[PDB]
Amino acid sequence: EVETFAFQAEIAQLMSLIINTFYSNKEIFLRELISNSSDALDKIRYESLTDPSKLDSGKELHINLIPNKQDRTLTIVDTGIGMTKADLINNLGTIAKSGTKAFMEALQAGADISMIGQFGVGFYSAYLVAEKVTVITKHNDDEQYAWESSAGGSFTVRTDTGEPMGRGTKVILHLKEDQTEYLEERRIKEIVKKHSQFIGYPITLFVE
Amino acid sequence: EVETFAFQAEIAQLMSLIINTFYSNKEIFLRELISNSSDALDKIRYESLTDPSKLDSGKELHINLIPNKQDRTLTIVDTGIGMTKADLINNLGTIAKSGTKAFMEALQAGADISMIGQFGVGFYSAYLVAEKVTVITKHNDDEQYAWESSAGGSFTVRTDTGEPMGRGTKVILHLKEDQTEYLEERRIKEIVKKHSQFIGYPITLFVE
Ligand SMILES: CCCc1nc2ccccc2c2nc(N)nn12
Ligand SMILES: CCCc1nc2ccccc2c2nc(N)nn12
Repeated sequence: EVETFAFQAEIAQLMSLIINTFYSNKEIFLRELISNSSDALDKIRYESLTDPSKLDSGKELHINLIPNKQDRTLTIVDTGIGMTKADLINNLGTIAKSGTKAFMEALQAGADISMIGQFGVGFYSAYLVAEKVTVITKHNDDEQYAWESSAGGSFTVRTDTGEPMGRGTKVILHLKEDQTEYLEERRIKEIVKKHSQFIGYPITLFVE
Repeated sequence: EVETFAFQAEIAQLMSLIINTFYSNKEIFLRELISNSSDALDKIRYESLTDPSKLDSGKELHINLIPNKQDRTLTIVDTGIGMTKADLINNLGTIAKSGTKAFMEALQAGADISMIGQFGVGFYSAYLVAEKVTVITKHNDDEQYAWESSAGGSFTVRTDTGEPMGRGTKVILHLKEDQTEYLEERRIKEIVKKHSQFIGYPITLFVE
């Protein structure tokens, strides 16, 4: 059973801005997603200090970047804390509401799209390069979910009956036709070195 | 009753590096503490979405910067999530252990002290300007604590029987004799504008 939801108006407006604005420095999407993964990993690590059973879903704390030319996807995988159904449907959108407003105000004040991460909505920079984003996530004490959106004001959530992940988040970027450079090893390696050099977790770039 | 603890060796080593290294761009301490406050405020806001009773200790989410020439202090106050006794004594030091190692490696690799925030140990940049740091903190379901350190490898924690805060953290910087510029309105305002322009909470700079 697939449920369809409308984004909050402000989020839909943000996504359209991201999709519509002429902005060539698209590569910043990768720094934002890795930064989200790092935050998610910081969260599970912190929580495991007071409750060590939280690592029973997996002890290794890392980030994998997986390009697939056959499927035209770049997947960012982490073993961070994961997201609950409420995160996916309600909670994150509520945080995203005030961030969006500030960001859209800052852009009019002369800021640029690369600063999106300072407003807590960097996940949406995925839409710089992806026609569709699929997010597979698994939080302790909740089921595994698949969230999906090709923008246009709506997203879906289903209970994921695919392959179990243990704990964490996979962001699958279905790349736009003209954005397949982000499937190239040299290109990803360049970007990670330029913007994500000091992340406190191993980042493995998979090869094809 | 005041308890005295030793920092972990790596943290003590970090503090000595911060205190000893010739480094003129000391003003970055303020961006790091405001960033910590913003993170703490993000935390309480997020948690209150699933448990609204968490805001019974105070709904207003903000940052105050309070200079006091008489006491030679600059205080950074937030109404974020606050810290537990275990945070103060154990948990934060455990996170700080891996961050320190990476940071001290990056510095040898050619990085500079301003990048300290990317390694999760930015709190310690307080020692660029402060001879002593006093932290008053109050987390829901725990008592109010005072943490204190003038470095030298040890810190203290006591149950705080001073004035109740409701919920959040006050970082009181007892400034070094030659660092009283950070008590000046123009100077603080300049620094906040330069480095903390897009924080998602009101930051009130108090006057004297
Ligand atoms: C968890 C932080 C990254 C993240 N992941 C998502 C996944 C699905 C839907 C929305 C989001 C989402 N909204 C915001 N503001 N951040 N965010
Ligand atoms: C809560 C994040 C800021 C913070 N506050 C403290 C207060 C007292 C002792 C240690 C810390 C501390 N250690 C680290 N790594 N961050 N941190």
